[PDB]
Amino acid sequence: AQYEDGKQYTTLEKPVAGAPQVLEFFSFFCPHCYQFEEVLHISDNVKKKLPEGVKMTKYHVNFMGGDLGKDLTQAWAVAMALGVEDKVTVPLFEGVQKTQTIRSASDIRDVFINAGIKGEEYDAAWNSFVVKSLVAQQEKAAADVQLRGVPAMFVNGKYQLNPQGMDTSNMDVFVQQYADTVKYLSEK
Repeated sequence: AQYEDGKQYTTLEKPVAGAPQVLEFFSFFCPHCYQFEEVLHISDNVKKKLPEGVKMTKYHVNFMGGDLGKDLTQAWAVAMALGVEDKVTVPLFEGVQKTQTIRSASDIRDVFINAGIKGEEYDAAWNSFVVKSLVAQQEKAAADVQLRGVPAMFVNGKYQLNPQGMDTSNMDVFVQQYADTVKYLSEK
């Protein structure tokens, strides 16, 4: 076939009941994640190719960057709670990987402040139980698929994208293949 299990995707041998429809994992420490998000715009080209009625979910992971890595999972929970993902994703990637100006939780906080979130509102969210359960959700989703590498994407808790099985000579063509594959998998 044109799409083959084991070729553009793999099937989870033990399926995750109740998983989000399209589930992407990343780390702000992750070089390919920077590429995926800042250069290739994978997340954006996929939602643009999802059928109607299928929502997209993106979670941060702990297993890179030690203590700062965990802080970033909590900050991403704050990003989700406040609905400001599209305001902090770029300065967080660039702060960690480009300028390397993010070294502490306070430096992460500065990014939100500069993005216009009030300090009092950030701090309230950071310490909130709604954010704690959002952190838990991120951890549980990663645990459900025994996640060990990023970037990663899962469709319906059953299939895992396999981008190594794709031509990267043209960046545009790779992104649309990736997106078209997610669409295919979501209609499975």
